[PDB]
Amino acid sequence: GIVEQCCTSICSLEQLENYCN
Amino acid sequence: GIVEQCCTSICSLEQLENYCN
Amino acid sequence: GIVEQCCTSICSLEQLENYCN
Amino acid sequence: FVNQHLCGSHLVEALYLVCGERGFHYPK
Amino acid sequence: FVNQHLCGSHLVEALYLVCGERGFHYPK
Amino acid sequence: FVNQHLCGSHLVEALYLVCGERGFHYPK
Ligand SMILES: *C(=O)COCCOCCNC(=O)COCCOCCNC(=O)CC[C@H](NC(=O)CCCCCCCCCCCCCCCCC(=O)O)C(=O)O
Ligand SMILES: *C(=O)COCCOCCNC(=O)COCCOCCNC(=O)CC[C@H](NC(=O)CCCCCCCCCCCCCCCCC(=O)O)C(=O)O
Ligand SMILES: *C(=O)COCCOCCNC(=O)COCCOCCNC(=O)CC[C@H](NC(=O)CCCCCCCCCCCCCCCCC(=O)O)C(=O)O
Repeated sequence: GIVEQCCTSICSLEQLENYCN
Repeated sequence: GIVEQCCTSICSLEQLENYCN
Repeated sequence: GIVEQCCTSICSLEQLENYCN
Repeated sequence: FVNQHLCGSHLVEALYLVCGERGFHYPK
Repeated sequence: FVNQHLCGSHLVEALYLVCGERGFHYPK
Repeated sequence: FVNQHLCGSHLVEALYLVCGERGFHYPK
């Protein structure tokens, strides 16, 4: 999940952008 | 639900006000 | 839960601080 | 007054602004 | 110091302010 | 660009900032 990618690992802007409306 | 009223449809201020404390 | 302590009762700063990362 | 759908975080922003110092509960 | 009940979004605002740059987890 | 883990509220702050006026959905 996004929680996993970004808290356990380091995520990129693009990975965050996938959650924008 | 409020998610439904306001994302699927257009909700009014009064509909939003029902969720204020 | 923190919701309980702090909405039903009055909680202290220290109680809130326990939820900080 | 509202002319937009309020999806995801937009609904939370709307409630924050509408409810002011009262605060709000969401999504229930 | 706290003299109010902190219900709904008010608890989240409190945690945001108390925890500062540390951030927080909620409601668990 | 991202050099930090984004845990708890920090991830929500990041999405708020990244997504701008689009808004976002979270955690799903
Ligand atoms: C399900 O629960 C079954 O139904 C029967 C039992 O439950 C009934 C309802 N649930 C309850 O827990 C009881 O509620 C009773 C009524 O209480 C009053 C209303 N409160 C709630 O319902 C509490 C529910 C709670 N939380 C929420 O709903 C609130 C969540 C809001 C999150 C979003 C808020 C974001 C705030 C943003 C602030 C950021 C500040 C940034 C400032 C920067 C400014 C600058 O720098 O310039 C729950 O856990 O569900
Ligand atoms: C249940 O999970 C079963 O228990 C066992 C397994 O789970 C254990 C806990 N859950 C986990 O996922 C693991 O957690 C381990 C500990 O990690 C560190 C803490 N983080 C979490 O717990 C993550 C949980 C996560 N999310 C949250 O708790 C955070 C949610 C916060 C939402 C509210 C934040 C609002 C921020 C507002 C910012 C807006 C900025 C506005 C600026 C405008 C300013 C201006 O214009 O001037 C979860 O998914 O539960
Ligand atoms: C699970 O659902 C099963 O999967 C199949 C069915 O579900 C599919 C997804 N769920 C849906 O409901 C349908 O979604 C379809 C796609 O819709 C578009 C995206 N939206 C959502 O997914 C809606 C999900 C919804 N909510 C969220 O995800 C959003 C929650 C965000 C909370 C945090 C936002 C904080 C905002 C902070 C603003 C504070 C302003 C402070 C200003 C002060 C400034 C100053 O003073 O200077 C959900 O309920 O899950």
